[PDB]
Amino acid sequence: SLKKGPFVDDHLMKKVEAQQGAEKKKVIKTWSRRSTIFPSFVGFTIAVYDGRKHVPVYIQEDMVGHKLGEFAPTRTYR
Amino acid sequence: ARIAGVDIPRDKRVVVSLTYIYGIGNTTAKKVLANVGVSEDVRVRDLTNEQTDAIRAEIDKLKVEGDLRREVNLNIKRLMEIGSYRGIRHRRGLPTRGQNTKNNARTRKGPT
Amino acid sequence: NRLKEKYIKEVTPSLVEKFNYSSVMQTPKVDKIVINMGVGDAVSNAKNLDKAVEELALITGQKPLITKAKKSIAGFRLREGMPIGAKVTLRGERMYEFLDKLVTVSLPRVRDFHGVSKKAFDGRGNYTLGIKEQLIFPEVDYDLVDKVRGMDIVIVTTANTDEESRELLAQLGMPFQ
Amino acid sequence: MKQDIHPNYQPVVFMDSTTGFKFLSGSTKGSSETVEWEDGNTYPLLRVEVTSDSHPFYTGRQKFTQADGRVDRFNKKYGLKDE
RNA sequence: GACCUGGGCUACACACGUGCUACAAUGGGAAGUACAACGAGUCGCUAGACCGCGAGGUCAUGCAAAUCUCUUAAAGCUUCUCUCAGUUCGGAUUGCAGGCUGCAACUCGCCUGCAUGAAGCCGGAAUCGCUAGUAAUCGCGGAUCAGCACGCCGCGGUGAA
Repeated sequence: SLKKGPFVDDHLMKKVEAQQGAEKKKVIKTWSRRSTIFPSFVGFTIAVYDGRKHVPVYIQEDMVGHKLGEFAPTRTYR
Repeated sequence: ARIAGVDIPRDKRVVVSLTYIYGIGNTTAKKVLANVGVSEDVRVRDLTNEQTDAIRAEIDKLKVEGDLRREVNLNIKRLMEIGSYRGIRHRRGLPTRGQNTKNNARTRKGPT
Repeated sequence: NRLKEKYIKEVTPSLVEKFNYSSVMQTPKVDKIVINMGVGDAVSNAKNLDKAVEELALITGQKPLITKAKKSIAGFRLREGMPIGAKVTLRGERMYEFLDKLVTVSLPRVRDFHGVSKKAFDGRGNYTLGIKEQLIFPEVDYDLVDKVRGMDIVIVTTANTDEESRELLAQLGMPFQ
Repeated sequence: MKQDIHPNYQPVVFMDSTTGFKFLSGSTKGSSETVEWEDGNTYPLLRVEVTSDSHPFYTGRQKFTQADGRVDRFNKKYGLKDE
């Protein structure tokens, strides 16, 4: 619903491109609640904040569509 | 068996009966018939052997089959096996927006 | 029939090649076909064979037999003498007519098709072809057939291993996967 | 073959929207339409819609539908937008 | 006591109160055809025309007002089709592709198109409202408010026992 291009915050892009040369550092802490996923992210490992703790999760291929917030659910039911 | 994949009834009206097949709504039937150039005919359908082939051809230009389910199935499969909150609540049924579930089971499971 | 023609004109030399039999007699043939329609409900309702045997008479060309009970089981509620199943054996040209039907009209009327399972070897080559429904064959109509029974085709050959039988049936239809 | 205990059967011609595979038999009959030499003087009432070629399996699997392009979704829909 | 980001207040085996849409032939659909009233409007109401089936977009037009716009109201009236079926009724739910505002719509917006098509054929004991332009039924507007109403506050149309 943003047909003028997708969106990811700059204080994550610059911090994800900065590894494009060498290997990737296992940690990218973030807020992780406003960013969709771009093709330049495959193979990384981004930890995801849920308002309480950051959740470390890698990046696969098909896991490229949605936003970052769909992996650290802030519900915790059971 | 019967005329398109399967599932065509007898002694009905045409355009309605063409919706019956899995994947054909209402616009599909009207546009298909448009590309042949036909009408109701009439309330007990009395099609000709040529019109049947015409519609059998124009239908085979649509992803709608007795196989549309396989695509949907694999899509929700890709969903439920990566993250996935949508897939997780798709092991328990919640939508693209959520509705504050303290009645939203009376359509999915018959909670009572 | 056309199969017997195609058989004796193509299958025999090809198979004689692929294994080099000392004599053409050594050929792996097709012998018979039996069909198995197990009602499994006469003990409950004996008013089901009354139509099973009919649908059979329509599929094959002859009225089936009627298999007995042969024993007694309580969980099933089986008493001896009760009928459960009805069968037919196919020989002669009708074998080939019906197998032509199978390979050419019958099988490709089944939704979501990949072919026949590649594994019915038995280590001696008598492949079966289970079927779920019975609405497949055009000898069957919509508003006349009111159940979803099935059969168990038991084709037999004269082959000893399973690869011979496989690549034989390949020559005679059998759209595998 | 015994008597009076076996139903009807005739070498009915099979057919389709193509291929005129008119050789087999059956047990459903009716309005006579093909009394011909090259086949049995019989009926094409069997107008099955499967040539054993409709399902592209005996004619081999085709590209009837694709159902292939999930990767370009991200890589073309906003991938045309990429480059 | 205080500053900021992220999440809550939207959590779901369950019990209850209030409401809306329904279980169709006085109806479903398609096509023509007329009639109100109360109020809102400068960074806002959009005229007109063009484009896409749609939500809409583009350029442009008046209006700080009995002038211009929201806005030809909807049930109504006239023909045709559908035949008593879970039905062409019902459209919950869900896949995909879009639109708008928004720095940003997974958590947690409104709306559109296609596709799929759930329970549901007048509801126990019990219990509520209502004496007339009322009950019943159908539309209009605005308060808060980028945006989001089946709620609330007013208006009018048809019109009983």
